[PDB]
Amino acid sequence: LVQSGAEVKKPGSSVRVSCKASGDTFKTHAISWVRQAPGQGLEWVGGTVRQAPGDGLELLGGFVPILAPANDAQKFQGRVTITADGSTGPVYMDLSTLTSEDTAMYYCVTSLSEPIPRSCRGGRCYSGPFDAFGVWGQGTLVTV
Amino acid sequence: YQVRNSTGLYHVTNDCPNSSIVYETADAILHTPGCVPCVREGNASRCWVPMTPTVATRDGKLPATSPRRHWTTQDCNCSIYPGHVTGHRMAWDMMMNWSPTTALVVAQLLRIPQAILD
Amino acid sequence: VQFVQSGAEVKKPGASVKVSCKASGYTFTRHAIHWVRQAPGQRLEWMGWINPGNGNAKYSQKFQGRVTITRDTPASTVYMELSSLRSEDMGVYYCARDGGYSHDYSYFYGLDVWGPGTTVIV
Amino acid sequence: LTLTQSPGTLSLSPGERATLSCRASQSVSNNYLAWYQQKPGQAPRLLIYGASSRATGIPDRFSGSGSGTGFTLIISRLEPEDFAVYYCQQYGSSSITFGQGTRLEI
Amino acid sequence: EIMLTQSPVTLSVSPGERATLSCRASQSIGTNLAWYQKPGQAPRLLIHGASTRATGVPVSFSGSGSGTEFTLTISSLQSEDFAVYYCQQYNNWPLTFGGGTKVEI
Amino acid sequence: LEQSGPEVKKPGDSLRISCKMSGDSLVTTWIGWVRQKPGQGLEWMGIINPGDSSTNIYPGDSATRYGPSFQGQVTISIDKSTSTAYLQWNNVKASDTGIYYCARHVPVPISGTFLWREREMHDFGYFDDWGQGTLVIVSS
Amino acid sequence: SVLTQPPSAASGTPGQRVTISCSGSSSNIGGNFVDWYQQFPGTAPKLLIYTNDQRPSGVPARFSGSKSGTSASLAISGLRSEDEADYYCAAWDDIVNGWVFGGGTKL
Amino acid sequence: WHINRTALNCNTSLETGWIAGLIYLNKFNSSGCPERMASCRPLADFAQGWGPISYANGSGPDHRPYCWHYPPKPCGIVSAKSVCGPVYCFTPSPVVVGTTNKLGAPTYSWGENETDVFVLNNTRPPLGNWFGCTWMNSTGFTKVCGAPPCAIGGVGNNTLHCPTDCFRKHPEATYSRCGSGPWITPRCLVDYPYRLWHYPCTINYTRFKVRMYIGGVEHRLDAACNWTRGERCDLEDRDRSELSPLLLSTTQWQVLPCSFTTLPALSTGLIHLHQNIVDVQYLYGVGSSIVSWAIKWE
Ligand SMILES: *[C@@H]1O[C@H](CO)[C@@H](O[C@@H]2O[C@H](CO)[C@@H](O[C@@H]3O[C@H](CO[C@H]4O[C@H](CO)[C@@H](O)[C@H](O)[C@@H]4O)[C@@H](O)[C@H](O[C@H]4O[C@H](CO)[C@@H](O)[C@H](O)[C@@H]4O)[C@@H]3O)[C@H](O)[C@H]2NC(C)=O)[C@H](O)[C@H]1NC(C)=O
Ligand SMILES: *[C@@H]1O[C@H](CO)[C@@H](O[C@@H]2O[C@H](CO)[C@@H](O[C@@H]3O[C@H](CO[C@H]4O[C@H](CO)[C@@H](O)[C@H](O)[C@@H]4O)[C@@H](O)[C@H](O[C@H]4O[C@H](CO)[C@@H](O)[C@H](O)[C@@H]4O)[C@@H]3O)[C@H](O)[C@H]2NC(C)=O)[C@H](O)[C@H]1NC(C)=O
Ligand SMILES: *[C@@H]1O[C@H](CO)[C@@H](O[C@@H]2O[C@H](CO)[C@@H](O[C@@H]3O[C@H](CO[C@H]4O[C@H](CO[C@H]5O[C@H](CO)[C@@H](O)[C@H](O)[C@@H]5O)[C@@H](O)[C@H](O)[C@@H]4O)[C@@H](O)[C@H](O)[C@@H]3O)[C@H](O)[C@H]2NC(C)=O)[C@H](O)[C@H]1NC(C)=O
Ligand SMILES: *[C@@H]1O[C@H](CO)[C@@H](O[C@@H]2O[C@H](CO)[C@@H](O[C@@H]3O[C@H](CO)[C@@H](O)[C@H](O)[C@@H]3O)[C@H](O)[C@H]2NC(C)=O)[C@H](O)[C@H]1NC(C)=O
Ligand SMILES: *[C@@H]1O[C@H](CO)[C@@H](O[C@@H]2O[C@H](CO)[C@@H](O[C@@H]3O[C@H](CO)[C@@H](O)[C@H](O)[C@@H]3O)[C@H](O)[C@H]2NC(C)=O)[C@H](O)[C@H]1NC(C)=O
Ligand SMILES: *[C@@H]1O[C@H](CO)[C@@H](O[C@@H]2O[C@H](CO)[C@@H](O[C@@H]3O[C@H](CO)[C@@H](O)[C@H](O)[C@@H]3O)[C@H](O)[C@H]2NC(C)=O)[C@H](O)[C@H]1NC(C)=O
Ligand SMILES: *[C@@H]1O[C@H](CO)[C@@H](O[C@@H]2O[C@H](CO)[C@@H](O[C@@H]3O[C@H](CO)[C@@H](O)[C@H](O)[C@@H]3O)[C@H](O)[C@H]2NC(C)=O)[C@H](O)[C@H]1NC(C)=O
Ligand SMILES: *[C@@H]1O[C@H](CO)[C@@H](O[C@@H]2O[C@H](CO)[C@@H](O)[C@H](O)[C@H]2NC(C)=O)[C@H](O)[C@H]1NC(C)=O
Ligand SMILES: *[C@@H]1O[C@H](CO)[C@@H](O[C@@H]2O[C@H](CO)[C@@H](O)[C@H](O)[C@H]2NC(C)=O)[C@H](O)[C@H]1NC(C)=O
Ligand SMILES: *[C@@H]1O[C@H](CO)[C@@H](O)[C@H](O)[C@H]1NC(C)=O
Ligand SMILES: *[C@@H]1O[C@H](CO)[C@@H](O)[C@H](O)[C@H]1NC(C)=O
Ligand SMILES: *[C@@H]1O[C@H](CO)[C@@H](O)[C@H](O)[C@H]1NC(C)=O
Ligand SMILES: *[C@@H]1O[C@H](CO)[C@@H](O)[C@H](O)[C@H]1NC(C)=O
Ligand SMILES: *[C@@H]1O[C@H](CO)[C@@H](O)[C@H](O)[C@H]1NC(C)=O
Ligand SMILES: *[C@@H]1O[C@H](CO)[C@@H](O)[C@H](O)[C@H]1NC(C)=O
Repeated sequence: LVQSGAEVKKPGSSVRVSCKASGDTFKTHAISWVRQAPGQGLEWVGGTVRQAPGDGLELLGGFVPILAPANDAQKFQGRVTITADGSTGPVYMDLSTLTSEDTAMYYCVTSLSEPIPRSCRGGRCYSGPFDAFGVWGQGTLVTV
Repeated sequence: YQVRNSTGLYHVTNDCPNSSIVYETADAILHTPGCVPCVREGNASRCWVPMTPTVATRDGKLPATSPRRHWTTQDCNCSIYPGHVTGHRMAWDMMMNWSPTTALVVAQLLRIPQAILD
Repeated sequence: VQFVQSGAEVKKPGASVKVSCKASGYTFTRHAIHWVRQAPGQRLEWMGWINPGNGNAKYSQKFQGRVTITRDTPASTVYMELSSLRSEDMGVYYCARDGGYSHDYSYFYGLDVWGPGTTVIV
Repeated sequence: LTLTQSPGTLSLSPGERATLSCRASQSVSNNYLAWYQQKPGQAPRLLIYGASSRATGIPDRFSGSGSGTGFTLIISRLEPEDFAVYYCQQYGSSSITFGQGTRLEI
Repeated sequence: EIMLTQSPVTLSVSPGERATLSCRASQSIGTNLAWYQKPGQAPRLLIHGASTRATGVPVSFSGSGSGTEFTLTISSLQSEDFAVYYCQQYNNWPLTFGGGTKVEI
Repeated sequence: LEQSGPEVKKPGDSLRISCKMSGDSLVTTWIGWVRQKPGQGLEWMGIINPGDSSTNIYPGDSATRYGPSFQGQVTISIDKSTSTAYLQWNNVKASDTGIYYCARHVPVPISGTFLWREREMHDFGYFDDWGQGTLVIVSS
Repeated sequence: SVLTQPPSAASGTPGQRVTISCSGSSSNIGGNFVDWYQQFPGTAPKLLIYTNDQRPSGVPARFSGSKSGTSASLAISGLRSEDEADYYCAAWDDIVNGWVFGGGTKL
Repeated sequence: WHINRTALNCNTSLETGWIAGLIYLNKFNSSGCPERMASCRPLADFAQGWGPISYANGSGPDHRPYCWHYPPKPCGIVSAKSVCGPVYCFTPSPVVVGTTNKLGAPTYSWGENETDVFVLNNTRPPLGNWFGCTWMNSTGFTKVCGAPPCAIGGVGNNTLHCPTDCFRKHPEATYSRCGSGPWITPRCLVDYPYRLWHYPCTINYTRFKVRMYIGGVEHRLDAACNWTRGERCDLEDRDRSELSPLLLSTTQWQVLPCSFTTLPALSTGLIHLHQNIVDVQYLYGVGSSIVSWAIKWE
């Protein structure tokens, strides 16, 4: 996985950190972001699901996203939006209204298996926990 | 398509049921098309051979011209399992062995000796 | 059991040709007569065949619109006509005997008796 | 299938009939058992294929038989040239397996 | 959320010896944890689920757990594989990690 | 067929033994390998299918079926342009020694109850024409 | 389809055996049967194999053999110079409802 | 058609991962079938029927309906609130049906709202609609809806209610009269994209291409059948398939394994089966002759 370069901000600023998948074949895997604190703690930031073209009930026409990420509402409490550019494009982590306490190295990781839903309602599915993180990127230091 | 009652388990057969039998006492069984008469001669279950789509005899020799006198049975499993039909063989029979005509009928009529002894 | 062809022909492109095989030494009521072409240096090519007596005949799709065959039963002869020559038709044309299907239906009899071959020049 | 070949490693005088047994763990499907002769220093030669069909070039001395789980190779009039290692094996539906083999001694 | 208490916080080099690291959850996590190694560099996966060695992971790494406390065992520490090792859980989420356990090796 | 000569290896590296399937073209010539460790009986290693998808033993897919101890440990293949069969190790072990025989395999047609699509398939056969056997030594 | 056989025989000296292979698909060479014929320049071809239970009268044992699946072959045991004929592979083709011949193999 | 016509109410109260087979294909569970199939009898183990065929309401068990003999419940309206997957209805071919109001035709709600139902009114197809339907409910259980099974009868107590073509127990019990749901023969069911989700034990159901003709309409079907190489296949083991078969090469029809169609061979009027090739029927008999009517001279 390849990420964006280093960034330096003042508090109240936003930072966009990209992650481009290293392969050409997409397999309905998920890419998550982990924050490396200077204090050596690791925080899950969040993550999303990148569905392969044939999943999501295309058989019925339309498309059902496997979407719910169980967002972190303990330390991030919103602020960070994680989306894919497209099925083949990069993943972006848009980190808004940041402070100096958010200085950390930011990096993406791909899980070892397809996320499996736990529930579906209406037009959306709710992902169960992502499986163990496997392929790690290197990361970019973002200071504020 | 005929069905044999057997052991209580019904199964597909080509063996003629008595309801399909019409007959001549001169060794010939006439029947509803779509089956072959089985004759257990005494015990041996021996299947008769078609001469025409509706007629069979003991040996296929084309014999010369009321209680039923044949001992038929739904036994034999007649022609259920023939050998493989080769694509070439099918074509060969359809082109060479197979044959309807009218000129032939006339040639035969014009050669009848009229020794109609029957 | 010999098949006898008569002559050879030379014709200009667009012209028709006709070959026939008289046959003797057998009854010619119990086998088929086949026609096979061979361009010089080329493969034996199947053209079609006829059922003696019945007159029933089949053709390769290649010659379906080009040839026809018949039989003069009392003359013991099979005839073949080619409606026109197109250069590619130059070669030797043979008739042959398609024997019975082994009689006991084992391995079949192929073409055991062939006529000499007639030459067709475009 | 643990074919067990156990005549016991027989010792015969030339001219005697060898009796080589082969015991299958399960039934041999149909007749897919076979026998080989390995002269020391040489690749084995096929003697019998199927329970009993003799291979080309093999003396009539070699006679295979058997069914079910009970198979044997009989060598009548055993000659000095036949005091080789014999093996039974099988070529059935799941895998190819071989016995241990035994030697004919004098 | 699920809290993971990591212990010992720091372990000595103890070169060539065996060592274990463990984490204790506030919740009854099934065998879905993972362990990571971070040797002054970006981290790598060691253990998939409570105990499966990840591809590329040497025989020295093994473990067991379930319930609330899981243990990572590293044997034969002849190679001084310095890292902060981490316990991560995948049961209820948002996903969490313990604070990491530093080993001097 | 004729096999290549003797070979000696140290653990690791790789080893290849070739067979020249001379005397006939590969119209339908199957080949496989049998191992004999010194003092031991015969071990079936595996066979290879020179033909197309119609004959892959019974499962109907793999052109290379192997005995239970050779399930990916050793490779068997045929070079159809050179009429050559090969047995190859990509890591030679000290235990992989003794005589390796290359032999023509004789498949037996499928029988019993089966489906149309597998009618041309074969079961495992026996070994008819054997090569001379090559010697492999692996040591430090 | 079209039966495929090599353009030339391996040839060699008398006393040698050669094999003339032939192959095709399940629509023609497979199933049915495959006739083999011998043809010398200047004459009509004659049968060798898959006729008369694969041994036609007048033909020596020199010319023999058959193969399974979609393969076929003619083995010629002893290359007597009198046998330097073109050989043909022929079969019934169930797509076109007619006979197919291969290219011809020159010995 | 629009995807919002498909109900999607999926609740994992148990057996986490069951839901995987809805979104992903080839994520079936496939486990515990040896136990579930323990109670699924062969047709041959049922009492022989006789007499005229009647009908009965198939008020069957609430266990998973994974066996061909399971009598389907009579149809009626099913609430969308209880439906996770798409609903498939079977005519000889699978049909995807969507949600509806009791009166309004579309309900583009994804099945999340109340009064959103599946109509599911059926009467055997020669007249219209379908033989029966299958769908996955909100907690992962497969449920069925279908036409009344045939009351075959018999002398004993182990009689059969036949939802399929039970030829060997009663000669008139054809699929066109007794069919209910996707089972054509006791060992073959109509395939569809979710077959291995709804009937997850139908692993190794070799697929066949067959054609069935009902009333005036041909249906090209994907048939999934239970067949193991070496399995006994005598005449007593062969079921009626009611097919109008596709051609293999020039001489053989494709039929389901150990089954036959009633169509006669062209030249003989007879049925000709092969002993070793299990799924074929010949269309050409070998014996032939000269018509005798042609020579009945006076
Ligand atoms: C036309 O086609 C029909 C099939 O549709 C053939 O009929 C079958 O013929 C066989 C052979 O005679 C019958 O099989 C025999 O059944 C006997 C009774 O069965 C009871 O006991 C067995 C015990 O295992 C139970 O499974 C079964 O349900 C019954 O309760 C058995 O006692 C026989 O066993 C003996 O012979 C066999 C070998 O055949 C040995 O292996 C056994 O060890 C033992 O010695 C045997 O199994 C079969 O039932 C018939 N089926 C039907 C439907 O009738 C016709 O023969 C065929 N006709 C022609 C002309 O081809
Ligand atoms: C294929 O072969 C099977 C045999 O293996 C045939 O099956 C038999 O068919 C007959 C005719 O229908 C059945 O006979 C009827 O049974 C009914 C059930 O009653 C049972 O219980 C009573 C006690 O309460 C017993 O007395 C009786 O014997 C049975 O065990 C009866 O109600 C019927 O009664 C009617 O007929 C009788 C005359 O027999 C009159 O006196 C009555 O008033 C009334 O009108 C009748 O007895 C027989 O039970 C079936 N046997 C089996 C084993 O199933 C198939 O018909 C045959 N089929 C083909 C080619 O399709
Ligand atoms: C569709 O088709 C597939 C096959 O392609 C079916 O999958 C197989 O299903 C069977 C039945 O459930 C499985 O068999 C079971 O395996 C259990 C564990 O496997 C291990 O033990 C087996 C048996 O060991 C003994 O016997 C051998 C042989 O003699 C000895 O060597 C041993 O020492 C033991 O004594 C081994 O064969 C196997 O390799 C494992 O070691 C076992 O506990 C059960 O008792 C039973 O044997 C089989 O394993 C499945 N195959 C695969 C590849 O997974 C599938 O079910 C079919 N689908 C449907 C719906 O039917
Ligand atoms: C089909 O119809 C034929 C008509 O010929 C039936 O044959 C006749 O069957 C009866 C009753 O079995 C025979 O009487 C018996 O004959 C046997 C010897 O064959 C004898 O052992 C008995 O004691 C008794 O006398 C009758 O002879 C027989 N007719 C002929 C010409 O043999 C046949 O049974 C019918 N099959 C069925 C029931 O479908
Ligand atoms: C696919 O088809 C096969 C073959 O028909 C099915 O196997 C059969 O499964 C049943 C159910 O368990 C077995 O019946 C039981 O046998 C025991 C005795 O061993 C008896 O005590 C029970 O009461 C019951 O009758 C049957 O023997 C078995 N057949 C064979 C040959 O093994 C299989 O279940 C089918 N698979 C699916 C998913 O439908
Ligand atoms: C999806 O299908 C399953 C399988 O049939 C449904 O499970 C069934 O749910 C009913 C209602 O809760 C259970 O009935 C109750 O049983 C207890 C037994 O102690 C009784 O005391 C209650 O009065 C009531 O009758 C039934 O047992 C249960 N069956 C099985 C096999 O689990 C499930 O409800 C369906 N999902 C939806 C949304 O409909
Ligand atoms: C086929 O046609 C109709 C329309 O789809 C369906 O019949 C309806 O069934 C529902 C129950 O699912 C009935 O609702 C209730 O009926 C009872 C009758 O006592 C009434 O007391 C309740 O207040 C409520 O209305 C509905 O009335 C009924 N409609 C009619 C006109 O029959 C049914 O789904 C299908 N028929 C079947 C079950 O095969
Ligand atoms: C075709 O199936 C039959 C069983 O229906 C096989 O079983 C018997 O095999 C023995 C072998 O010694 C023969 O003597 C019997 O005559 C066969 N039974 C019948 C009814 O013919 C038979 O082997 C199978 N053949 C093939 C080629 O698969
Ligand atoms: C398929 O479903 C079965 C349940 O029917 C799963 O088996 C369960 O596995 C979990 C694993 O944590 C156990 O806790 C349960 O007790 C098991 N239930 C029973 C009674 O079997 C099985 O794991 C599932 N397999 C797949 C492919 O996900
Ligand atoms: C059948 O009849 C024959 C001729 O009388 C007799 O020899 C035999 O014992 C009977 N039994 C058989 C073999 O069916
Ligand atoms: C069942 O559905 C209701 C209504 O949407 C929801 O509140 C409840 O959490 C669901 N149960 C499960 C196990 O998902
Ligand atoms: C079967 O169920 C339907 C439900 O609409 C009912 O009308 C019919 O009377 C029932 N039939 C029997 C025989 O119970
Ligand atoms: C399906 O429902 C969704 C709910 O968010 C809605 O946005 C969408 O417009 C609907 N699709 C249709 C019927 O066009
Ligand atoms: C549910 O459907 C009814 C029609 O029966 C409609 O009046 C109501 O507004 C709908 N509710 C929702 C939440 O869509
Ligand atoms: C049917 O009758 C038998 C006794 O003949 C009995 O054992 C069985 O339990 C009865 N029915 C069922 C299937 O319960």
